[PDB]
Amino acid sequence: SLSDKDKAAVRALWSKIGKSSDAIGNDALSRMIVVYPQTKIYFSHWPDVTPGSPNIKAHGKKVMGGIALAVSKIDDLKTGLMELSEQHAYKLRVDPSNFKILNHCILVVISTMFPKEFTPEAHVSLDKFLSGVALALAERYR
Amino acid sequence: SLSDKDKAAVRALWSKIGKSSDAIGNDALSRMIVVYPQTKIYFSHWPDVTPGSPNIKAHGKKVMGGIALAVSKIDDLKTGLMELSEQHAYKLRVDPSNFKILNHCILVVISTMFPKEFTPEAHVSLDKFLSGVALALAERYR
Amino acid sequence: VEWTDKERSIISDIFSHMDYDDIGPKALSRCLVVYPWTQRYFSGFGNLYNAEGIMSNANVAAHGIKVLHGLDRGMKNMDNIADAYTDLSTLHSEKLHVDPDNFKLLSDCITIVLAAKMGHAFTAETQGAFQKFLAAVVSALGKQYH
Amino acid sequence: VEWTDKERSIISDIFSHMDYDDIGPKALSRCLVVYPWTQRYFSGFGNLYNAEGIMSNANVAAHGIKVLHGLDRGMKNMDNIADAYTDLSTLHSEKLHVDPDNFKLLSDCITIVLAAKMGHAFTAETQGAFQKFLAAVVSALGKQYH
Ligand code: HEM
Ligand code: HEM
Ligand code: HEM
Ligand code: HEM
Repeated sequence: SLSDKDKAAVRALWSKIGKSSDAIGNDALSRMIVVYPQTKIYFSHWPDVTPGSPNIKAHGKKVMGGIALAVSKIDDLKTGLMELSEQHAYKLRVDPSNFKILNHCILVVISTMFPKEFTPEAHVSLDKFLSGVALALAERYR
Repeated sequence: SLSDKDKAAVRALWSKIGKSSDAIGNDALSRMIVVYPQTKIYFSHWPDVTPGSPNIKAHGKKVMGGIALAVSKIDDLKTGLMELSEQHAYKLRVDPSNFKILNHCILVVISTMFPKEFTPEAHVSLDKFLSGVALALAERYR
Repeated sequence: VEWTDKERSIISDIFSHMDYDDIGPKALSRCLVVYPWTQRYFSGFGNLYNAEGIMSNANVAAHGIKVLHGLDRGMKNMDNIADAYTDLSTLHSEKLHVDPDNFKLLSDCITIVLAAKMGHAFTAETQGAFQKFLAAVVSALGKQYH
Repeated sequence: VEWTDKERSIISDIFSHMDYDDIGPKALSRCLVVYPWTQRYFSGFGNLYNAEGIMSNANVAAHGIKVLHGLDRGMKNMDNIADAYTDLSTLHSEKLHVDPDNFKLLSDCITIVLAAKMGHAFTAETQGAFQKFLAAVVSALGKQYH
């Protein structure tokens, strides 16, 4: 679980980089789909499943909107993300194993974009956080 | 997280198989070490790291004692397993990635020993439970 | 992956004694209950689960028999696993859009259902060779995912 | 794993521009902080972390340089990755007793530290070829685990 140290760490980072959440999400989704092309099956209903395609760019804003909401609900992610979980679980049926793949891509993007901010210490707490995010998103699956 | 359905499912199964916890643990540890020999590094201080060796048999009782304790603390595993977590995290420094490997071996043993009891429904709740166990055991690691 | 003779014997031995008409259906039925998102690929068959929540559709379940016969091929020529499964890989990826992670989940179900049937004959070393075989097929099935 | 020419160029290009004396130490230092159980293998060097909690031991950190030079070998002959790392695999397993999962964790750290340095030149396709290479080395390092 996240310590008070972790939460502060994640709120302070987000406080600094949230301004770029649209680009972080565009970039993170593009990476997932290119580096882990098997995940494109969940997006195959889009006409352009290419990096920075208008569908990818748009959805990128939603994902990082969900990540902004997870920071906001960081003290109780299960409750906070319950609706997003139900979405991914019963409407979309996304294998929860994929959450850690996007999470890894989010870490890669943030490092490329905010190298001086994304310190070992920021990294360990964000990692723990993204892991809690995946766990809450898995809530409604079984 | 575990539903009231999951908890009942796990307490009823354990109620039925706990009598064999010593053999289940002996067998589960033996399987891990044979099927996943890289885990033997954490046990290399024992003179006999072989299936059903006296060290393996003895430790098997402790592991399943920890699993009996997790059933007993099923409503708050984080708190319940906190001491076991600290043990594995700071004293032994076991990569938490290994917890799901032993968990898989526990499921295999239970199936071999209690085939009619270990139904799809028992399996899904025990799986969720063992997953919560691993998560609580990871508590003190970072 | 290379194979020792003992592993080859173990795998051959497992499949010769395996009742595919039993193991197969049980394993897919179990995976649809333990990893429920997998029902996404069968959803169109309809009438999948019990009021009681069990995946009782024999038809869908019967796909587990085809999986096990799909395993025959790797088993028949274990030195050619990777090339053995290209058309199957192509099919699950390009036509079925199946998440490859689901291959791992079903394998796990197969191992446990097999475990229940063989009982104390499913030794640690048996589980070992059988997991190693499943792993190699899984990997080969995710190759045509592009 | 087979390699396209584009992947070969990408990996060669990454290593030619890489400052091992910078990347290497940062990546191991980061992994000891993000995956703290890895300090178990260096614990005997002593004086590992800062009051402030940073892994400031340059000596230990300098092992990250040896890792990166360990990567040179796979990079030099990408068609021979699996055989390329047998003595290294033997060493981390039989003498160092290193959990192989830790190879994955360090790789991830390497990728992110590299990511920070290359910035927008670390494209999706670059990350792709570089991850694929790391994966292949990782696998080869866990081969002598028996
Ligand atoms: C960090 C983890 C993730 C977050 C925060 C997240 C967030 C979101 C949000 C906010 C939506 C929109 C919900 C709505 O339509 O009301 C969404 C939809 C979606 N997500 Fe995720 N997601 C995550 C991971 C994933 C992963 C790993 C996949 C699959 C690889 C995935 C697949 C999808 C799909 C297919 C949709 C619907 C697209 C459409 O409507 O066309 N998500 N996600
Ligand atoms: C289901 C998950 C697990 C449970 C419930 C569990 C339980 C236990 C218990 C109750 C102890 C004794 C604590 C003490 O000495 O006071 C123990 C010790 C130990 N555990 Fe675990 N364990 C689990 C997973 C693992 C895994 C996956 C590994 C490594 C592969 C591991 C490695 C060890 C070691 C090396 C010891 C100490 C042995 C000794 O004292 O010689 N454990 N475990
Ligand atoms: C990893 C082991 C697997 C093997 C060896 C395998 C093998 C097969 C084979 C042999 C077929 C029939 C192709 C034909 O008609 O010639 C098939 C079809 C199919 N497979 Fe699998 N499969 C595997 C796993 C999965 C998984 C995990 C899923 C989804 C959760 C899946 C979904 C399907 C579907 C939806 C069909 C179409 C059959 C129909 O519509 O009647 N398979 N597979
Ligand atoms: C996966 C990528 C890795 C590569 C390519 C690699 C490579 C190397 C090399 C080249 C050496 C020096 C051998 C010599 O002296 O000839 C070494 C030593 C060592 N490695 Fe790694 N390594 C890797 C990961 C790890 C990890 C993940 C750990 C533990 C967390 C680790 C722990 C050690 C230790 C403790 C030494 C001994 C060095 C000393 O005591 O000075 N290695 N490794």
